[PDB]
Amino acid sequence: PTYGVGHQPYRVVVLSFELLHAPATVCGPKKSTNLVKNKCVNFNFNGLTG
Amino acid sequence: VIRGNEVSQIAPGQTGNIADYNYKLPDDFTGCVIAWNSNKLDSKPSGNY
Amino acid sequence: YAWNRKRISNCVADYSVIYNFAPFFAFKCYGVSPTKLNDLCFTNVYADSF
Repeated sequence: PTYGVGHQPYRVVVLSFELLHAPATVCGPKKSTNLVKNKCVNFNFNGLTG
Repeated sequence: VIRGNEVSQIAPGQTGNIADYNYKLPDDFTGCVIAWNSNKLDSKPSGNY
Repeated sequence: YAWNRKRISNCVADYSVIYNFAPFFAFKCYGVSPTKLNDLCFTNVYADSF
């Protein structure tokens, strides 16, 4: 503990994400909506907006 | 757990000691790196080994 | 106001042993990269300490 700040221990956590190729398993807190067809709408399919 | 010198080596496309012999990140890496000081937990005045 | 200047020449420079000498975070460089200093090489190195 008497060492300098550049020689002190540091805990490192690396989060690596797998972008969508498979069906999604980790998705955050956004509520869903009933699907509507044959109408010009904004859609959000698994984070893909359009 | 690493030291404060080697936090800059936890990055894509880096060369050093940790990047070459301990922990290598890919060149097309996507994700986040979270590093914080742990001098009060991982260190002792006699020397943590 | 009276900073020293040390000339460094006619020697083999190992820049990886600098990290064991002083407790600093970043090896901040401008014209080069700190991880590529062991392959390329120079004529003279001037060290200014203040």
